[PDB]
Amino acid sequence: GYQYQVDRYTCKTCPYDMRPTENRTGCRPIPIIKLEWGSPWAVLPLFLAVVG
Amino acid sequence: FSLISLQLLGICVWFVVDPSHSVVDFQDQRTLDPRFARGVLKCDISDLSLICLLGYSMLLMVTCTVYAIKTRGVPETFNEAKPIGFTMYTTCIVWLAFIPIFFGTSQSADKLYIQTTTLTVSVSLSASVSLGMLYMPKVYIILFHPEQNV
Amino acid sequence: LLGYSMLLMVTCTVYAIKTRGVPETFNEAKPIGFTMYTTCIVWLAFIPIFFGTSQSADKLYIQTTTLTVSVSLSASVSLGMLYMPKVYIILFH
Ligand SMILES: O=C(Nc1cccc(Cl)c1)c1ccccn1
Repeated sequence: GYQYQVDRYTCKTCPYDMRPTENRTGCRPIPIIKLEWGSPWAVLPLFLAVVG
Repeated sequence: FSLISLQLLGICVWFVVDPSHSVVDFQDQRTLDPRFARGVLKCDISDLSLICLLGYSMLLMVTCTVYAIKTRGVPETFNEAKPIGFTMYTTCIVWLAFIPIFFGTSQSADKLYIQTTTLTVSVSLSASVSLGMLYMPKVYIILFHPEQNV
Repeated sequence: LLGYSMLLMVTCTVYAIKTRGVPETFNEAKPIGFTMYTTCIVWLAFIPIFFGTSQSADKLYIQTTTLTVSVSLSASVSLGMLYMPKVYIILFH
């Protein structure tokens, strides 16, 4: 699963950033963020900051 | 300000030798076998730099504690010795609680969710302990008991 | 064992709250309250490690040491706040 089938002859290794697509045939990166402003595991620091 | 500059020089030195890369390529953790969730985002703030900062803070805390226990003979008007030692110990406890959770979750998921959150929580807890149990008794005496203010 | 330790400690610090207010004759009252407060801080800081270090690379090498350090600190606060002033007074005379 670390490689994507670029051609029917053999699978090809994808770059360090992208991960293989669900139905093979290439790979596309999916960006992520540092929790953004979401509720999970951010309410506690935000509260201890605002009340402080 | 001289004490601040003593660490500001080191901050500048570390900034120069080790610039803030802020690389988005934080793919060190990679669950590529399921190929479902992968990737991470984090600043380049180093664990060694954090350790150096905490060491400087702990040294300052030790000097504060030795000073507090040296100046214990001051009367009750300026007796800022027991609260200061208590605050030093509370900050030490907070940082000693921060160390295991921060330095143990290395080869595990949600490393960004754990490390940054626990670091900022520890910083906020130390600041809250210091501010509250340093000044809040005084504010209480001032504006809740207007009789000892003279 | 941890829960029974916190139970004994909670009764101890509850008796310490009612202790607060006694005259200066009882020398070992305010130090007792301070020791209870320090133990309160230590055991309140211990729990985040307890429910935070789980599901990590080292689930065994940190759980057996965090409790050990907490126990050592809970002994050290009592030692320092109940015998260090006694030792200092002894050194005076
Ligand atoms: O876990 C703690 N302190 C620590 C710090 C570094 C390494 C290790 Cl083994 C332990 C701790 C501190 C305070 C209260 C409860 N627990």
